Amino acid sequence: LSTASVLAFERKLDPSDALMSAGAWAQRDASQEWPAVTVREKSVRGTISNRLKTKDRDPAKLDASIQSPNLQTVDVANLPSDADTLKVRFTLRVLGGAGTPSACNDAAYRDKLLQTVATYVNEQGFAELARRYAHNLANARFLWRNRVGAEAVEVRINHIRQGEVARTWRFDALAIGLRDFKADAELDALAELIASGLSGSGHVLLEVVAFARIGDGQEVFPSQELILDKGDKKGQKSKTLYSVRDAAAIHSQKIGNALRTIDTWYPDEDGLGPIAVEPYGSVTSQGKAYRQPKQKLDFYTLLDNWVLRDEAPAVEQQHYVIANLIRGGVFGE
Amino acid sequence: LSTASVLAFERKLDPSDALMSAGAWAQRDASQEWPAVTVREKSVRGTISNRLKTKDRDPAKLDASIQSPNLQTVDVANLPSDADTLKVRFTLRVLGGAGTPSACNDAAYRDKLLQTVATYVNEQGFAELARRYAHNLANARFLWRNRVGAEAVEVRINHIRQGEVARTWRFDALAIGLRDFKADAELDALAELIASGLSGSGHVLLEVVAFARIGDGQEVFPSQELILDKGDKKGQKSKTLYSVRDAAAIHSQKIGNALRTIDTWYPDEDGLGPIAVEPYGSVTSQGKAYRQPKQKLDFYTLLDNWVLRDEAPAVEQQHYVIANLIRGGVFGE
Amino acid sequence: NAIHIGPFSITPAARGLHYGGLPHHQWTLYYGPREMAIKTLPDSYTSSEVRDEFSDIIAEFVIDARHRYAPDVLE
Amino acid sequence: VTDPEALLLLPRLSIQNANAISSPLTWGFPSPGAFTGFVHALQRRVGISLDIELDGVGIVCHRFEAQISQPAGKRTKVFNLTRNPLNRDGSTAAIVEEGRAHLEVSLLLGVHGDGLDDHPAQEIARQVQEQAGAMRLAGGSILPWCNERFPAPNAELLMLGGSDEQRRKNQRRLTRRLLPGFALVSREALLQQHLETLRTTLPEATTLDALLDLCRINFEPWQVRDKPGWLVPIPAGYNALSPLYLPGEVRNARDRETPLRFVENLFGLGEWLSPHRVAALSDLLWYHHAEPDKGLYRWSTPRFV
Amino acid sequence: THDAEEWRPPTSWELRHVVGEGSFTGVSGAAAAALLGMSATNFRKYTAGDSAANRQKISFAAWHYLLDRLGVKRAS
Amino acid sequence: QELRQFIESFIQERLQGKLDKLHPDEDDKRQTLLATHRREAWLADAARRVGQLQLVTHTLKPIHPDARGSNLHSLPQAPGQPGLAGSHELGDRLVSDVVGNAAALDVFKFLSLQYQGKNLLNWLTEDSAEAVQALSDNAEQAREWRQAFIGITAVKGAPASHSLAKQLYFPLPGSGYHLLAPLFPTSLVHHVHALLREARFGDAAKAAREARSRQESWPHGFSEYPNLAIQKFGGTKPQNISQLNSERYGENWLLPSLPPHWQRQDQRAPIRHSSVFEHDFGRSPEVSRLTRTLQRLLAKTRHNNFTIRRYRAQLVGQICDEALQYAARLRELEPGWSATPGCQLHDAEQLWLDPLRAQTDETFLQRRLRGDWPAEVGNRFANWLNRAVSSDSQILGSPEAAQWSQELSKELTMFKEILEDERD
Repeated sequence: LSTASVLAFERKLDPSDALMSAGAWAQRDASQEWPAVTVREKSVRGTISNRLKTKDRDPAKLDASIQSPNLQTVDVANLPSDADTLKVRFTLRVLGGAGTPSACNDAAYRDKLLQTVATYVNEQGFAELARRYAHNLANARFLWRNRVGAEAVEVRINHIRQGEVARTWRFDALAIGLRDFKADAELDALAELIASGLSGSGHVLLEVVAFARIGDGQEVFPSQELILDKGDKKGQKSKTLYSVRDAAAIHSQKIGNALRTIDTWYPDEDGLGPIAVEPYGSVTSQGKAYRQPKQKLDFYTLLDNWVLRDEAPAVEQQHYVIANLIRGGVFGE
Repeated sequence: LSTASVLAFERKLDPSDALMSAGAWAQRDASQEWPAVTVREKSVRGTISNRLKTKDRDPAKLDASIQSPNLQTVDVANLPSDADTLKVRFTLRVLGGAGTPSACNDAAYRDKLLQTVATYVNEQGFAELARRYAHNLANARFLWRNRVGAEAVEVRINHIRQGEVARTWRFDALAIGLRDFKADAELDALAELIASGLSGSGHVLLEVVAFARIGDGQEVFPSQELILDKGDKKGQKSKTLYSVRDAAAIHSQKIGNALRTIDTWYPDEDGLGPIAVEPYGSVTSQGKAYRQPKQKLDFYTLLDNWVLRDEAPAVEQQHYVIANLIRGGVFGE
Repeated sequence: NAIHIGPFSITPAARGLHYGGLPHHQWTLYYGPREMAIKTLPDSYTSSEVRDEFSDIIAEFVIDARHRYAPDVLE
Repeated sequence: VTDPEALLLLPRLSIQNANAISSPLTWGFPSPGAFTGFVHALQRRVGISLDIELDGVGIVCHRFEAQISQPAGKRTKVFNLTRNPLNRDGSTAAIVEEGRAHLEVSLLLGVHGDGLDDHPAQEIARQVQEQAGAMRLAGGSILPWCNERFPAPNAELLMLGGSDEQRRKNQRRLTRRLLPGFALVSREALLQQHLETLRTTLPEATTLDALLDLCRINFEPWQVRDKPGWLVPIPAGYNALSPLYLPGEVRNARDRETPLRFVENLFGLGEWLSPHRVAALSDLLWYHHAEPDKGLYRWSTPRFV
Repeated sequence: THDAEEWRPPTSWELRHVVGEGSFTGVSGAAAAALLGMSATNFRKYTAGDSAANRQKISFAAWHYLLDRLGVKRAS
Repeated sequence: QELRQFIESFIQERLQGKLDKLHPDEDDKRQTLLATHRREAWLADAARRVGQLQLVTHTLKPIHPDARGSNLHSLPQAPGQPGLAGSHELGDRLVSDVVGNAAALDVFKFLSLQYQGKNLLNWLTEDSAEAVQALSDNAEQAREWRQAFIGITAVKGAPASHSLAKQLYFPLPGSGYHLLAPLFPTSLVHHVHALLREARFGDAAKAAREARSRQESWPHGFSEYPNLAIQKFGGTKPQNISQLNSERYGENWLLPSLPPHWQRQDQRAPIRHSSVFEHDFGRSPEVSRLTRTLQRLLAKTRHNNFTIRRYRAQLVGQICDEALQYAARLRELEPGWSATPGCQLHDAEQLWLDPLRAQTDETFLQRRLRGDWPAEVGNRFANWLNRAVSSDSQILGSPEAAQWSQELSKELTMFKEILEDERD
């Protein structure tokens, strides 16, 4: 028995693109006609602040570069000067059936994988993973830089069963930390709902709204697009922000990456905090791979030991492997 | 007698390119002014996630490969943030005269083929194949990934004889499963209609409209385009979605592949579900061909045993080869 | 490996990226201190290909400088 | 060679997944041989059974939508393909490229037989519509009826019937339903004129059909040399590279009751022009004629200017 | 300028406007050396860029005569 | 006979090429096998892989992935139809492909290795009297070389179509049908591929593209081919059929045969603020380019005016036809013909771009909503044409200016007649 050549998992926990709007605090219960945050342009004169080559650290050349500074046009998004609260809204569906791949070659490999995931569900439920997903929904970690330095963050989560709201959760997202996973009654109810969605025992659709009290006219941080070339035929535009129709927005993969920031079992440390579950679990902001394949704790070696050679790892690493299965991906040769 | 050197069957059950639109649930009766789902672009940044070679474990090399960012431009398609229902519409025309090939070199072979298919219709009608086709129209199997995890799928079929509608069918596509084939009076009446269209006793035209209740702003899945690579050139957009006049669309052959998923008589198993009908019946997702020619159950040897050698196969295999006749093909040496 | 076309200089960005799976680098075209253009060109581009990627912007600069600083005409 | 007694208008035919390549040199609109084959197959299927003969096609192309893409670093274009099913060993297929497109075209068909004599015009037009709404035009399916409820019925218009001023007025009211598109004609005489005025420099013929239909940029005597209309390359027809063959002597023929030949493609110049620029609506009819003593299997539109 | 009290010699970047295969005159360094009656190496000494790497500045008469011979300034 | 003196040197060069990868154990046997057909015994190599793989100037390969048939290379002339082009006169180096699966391209190289300046490569296929000295040996090697050369370019004779060979019916004059199997014109597409590579690339085209990038002069123009599509052959191994080289890796590029309007499925020109008031703003790139090209023609010829005036009249008629087509395209995308802000030209633009009869423009609006107002639309079109084509004061001093004025008046009269006939 060997691993399959092609094997692909569709993602559970599908989020939508998060849209931004603005308003006043204590009007957030009437926050349905809040106007969208618009992306504008402004001019930026760039100073000289890079490291010099020290083959160009001559003072005359430095003053000649400082005398002629360069200029760009930059997309920017701010709150209005009379509004102090950013509202960020998206929808998230929890589907279930996380073990079954959407593509396979070997029938024996997918049968062995299916009974391995079935035994994982039979030993314990999705309660740990859904508890950590409900935690990452409870604190507004999906507000990436909009959460930083906020005065007060409040998350409203609505389980939407028919076309109307079935249940309502209210979380103080700064009380729920970004570090440790506490225990709370409403949070455990939300975790049980997400676990019932992940086990295929229901169809879960949630509307998540987050209110961050940032300040009047302050800069918000939508998702940022990609610029390949730049010239004088444009406005020398060097920064482009993402936008659905006419609204500052966050990419759905950004919300998804902040959702699965649950991995606290990486072998390097645990005092840093959770990272996102990835094969060779890596942080782009740190440029480093936790769970190196030299150690026996990346996703591929753990999965091949669990399925092929029946070496079931520790229950923390079992949570990690099943979280990687929930994340989805292309796994194979 | 021998098989003809040329043999060419025109396809019946011609579908249209299924166009997507969006709206709210309980407005689906007035879903004629629903705006189209458009295709946008966005930017993705990912990490190293695939399997590494054993010579490339090398943690310094992995950290070096992480620190080079991986960016793509991706075509995406979403619902609007105030619409939760995807409406997919296509037209399907049934022609009849399924026995006659569009080309045959041998006249005696085509006369034996015509009397063989005439005796096949004389023994029993198209009602098994027509009932399975009405099943694949009843459950929304043409919603390929748009049906996965949907809340409520509902299919409307309009038989249009003259310039107005002749008859309507209303189906709950989630009640009718994708595994087994039921019997229902509306479904059997629709089966009688597709059977009478297949028998040359008329020309049937249907308009099929499926409403899936996905969620606000969620991602839909139209067809993907084929771009052969410009290898020694710049990096390309690594996803392209099919669109007809700025409307997200599924290919005609994708709906046609979804319609003929009727084959439950392949010798490998019967619990995995129906597959599409083709000679050497092979599904691209599994990467493996059922109805191998080393067994005498593929289409070609069954056709040669029925026509040339007068060995009439079993009635489910007669259904299989007749469904391959409706599907069409270019058969020959 | 900068490229010098008269008073113009095209320099790479000292660390590449991966666009579409392929490795790329940002090339900046300067006219002295004035930054004229930036493009994202892949690796395995020869210096000739980098040259006539920016030849059109150089030609537009030449047309504009030839029309702007044209001498006077007496009739 | 035959002036039609009346004209039928296939009003707005929508076509999906039609062939775009249609030739080893061009890729745009399909060849007019497909439209002549369509009207001959329509004559076979419903034309014979009504004491009607059909002769030629006028085509106007209301809209075009090619399934192509530009590969992001080049000014050329590539074709969009489809995923064929796997082979018998389940490995992969052999990628053979095909070019699909979407068309909106009208058809102008001439009739000579007992048109208004045995049957009225409306029932003839309606059953030709019902017949043509069950087949395919150029490799792609005739897209059936959608929420275009307006443009359904045809107009069997008598060509020479009525007063001559009334003839111009009814052909103008028929051209009123064909203004969105631009008709297609053959331009063999303009090809020959440019060929003779080019042959003062060099005696070559395919270099002309190259140089007729590009953007010729002549230097400072920076200008662009231009033709007054829309000059396109078209497949001019079929020229046999082999003699006549009997039905039985060639293996793997389509029919052992029809004589065969090996042929090559003749390429020529066509023209897209506004339909108001031609005063007689019977000028646009594309006839195919055979000269089987030699290889000339030609489609054109004679009696056009 | 023609006034030698206010004239300063061109830098290497200003010299590359007129001399070089990418320059606006399209005149190489060998042809510009042959216009001034020099060798290619002594003229390439002008086109180094920094005063340390064996670079001297062009003279008033040679610069104005070169602008005369390239057809840039009339320099009567 | 060159095989005794110069073909010995050619076989020695081939032996040095085959012995460049020469080793002691296997490469020694490879050098021995090369020297067995290196001095005068090349007829053994021609018996091996010289006549077993032959092809014609039009291979039946690209008609399918694998279609059994004989790619005949006949038909050197067919100038019957004097309105078409193709293989009627190839003439200038009609190349041929090695149709088949023979990897022994050394025979195809040796067919031209002694072909230039020697009668061995040209007479080896037939009339091998120079092949008597071309063998450089006795009658056995010369007979083997002549047999291989005859078997190289030998026709298949017995015809074979396929299912994957595009068999087509063509109707006869008042009788039955004929079956037709087109071959892929490999020599013709290679000739036009060489012509398109000479047009698109090459140093003369590069120099002319530089001399048009700036506005300087060069005593010849150049060529640009927009919308060239690419078609690939076979796949990752583009040598299942020959004449498909390394750079020509199945590369068959096709010239455009497009209708005039390729895009803009959405209504690009609505009755907007900046356009509903000024209906003659000309929201179109092709119409604007045609107007700029018509306005650029302003000089007068002493003997070219007799055709230049007719060309300008044809250009003005094409501009009027494009205006009528733009009116039709606007009329195709007007479900609700409703007036909005900035539509102040709605007396003329809303009348000439009038949709189907609404409730507000009823029979009671038979002069307001249902009014046939082609005179004001013709006046606005004539004003837009006079702004685009401002005639000189002495432009009518020759007959070209009076002819242009008469052509503009006749085109405005034809547009007014089409608008009045279409005005209800």
